[PDB]
Amino acid sequence: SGAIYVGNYRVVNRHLATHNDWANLVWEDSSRDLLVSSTTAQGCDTIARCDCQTGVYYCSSRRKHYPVSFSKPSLIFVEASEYYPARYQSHLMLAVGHSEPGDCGGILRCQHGVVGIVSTGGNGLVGFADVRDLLWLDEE
Ligand SMILES: CS(=O)(=O)N1CCC(O)CC1
Ligand SMILES: [Zn+2]
Repeated sequence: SGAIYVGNYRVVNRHLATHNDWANLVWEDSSRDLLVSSTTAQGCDTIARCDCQTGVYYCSSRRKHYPVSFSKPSLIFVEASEYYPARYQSHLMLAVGHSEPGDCGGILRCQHGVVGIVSTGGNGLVGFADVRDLLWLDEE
């Protein structure tokens, strides 16, 4: 589990979005595994605006943050998980690392701020849904 809180937005994995998220929907994209809902309180997070390929991510199934190198966001085939069938996921970054389903929502961060959240795992990789292209998160 986990979210990003920027301005009056809450960014979660689409597959972990609650009824309250869907009832306060701003934007959602199944192909990216992202959903954004509206918040009452202002968020603590700063979104990275950059093309870094190194950062640190939180792994809840290890209670640990790991430094990783990761691929640039791309359209990638993802094998079936407990929460999606096998499918193509867009805006996905991969790194070598540990990820189980419940690790979804862990933050990946670089020197510029939050890059994305854990979205995929298995076969010794961790996949992250990028948010650095969602410029509208930073205003309004
Ligand atoms: C219905 S779901 O959550 O998308 N998911 C489909 C693939 C299966 O491996 C687990 C269940
Ligand atoms: Zn960066």
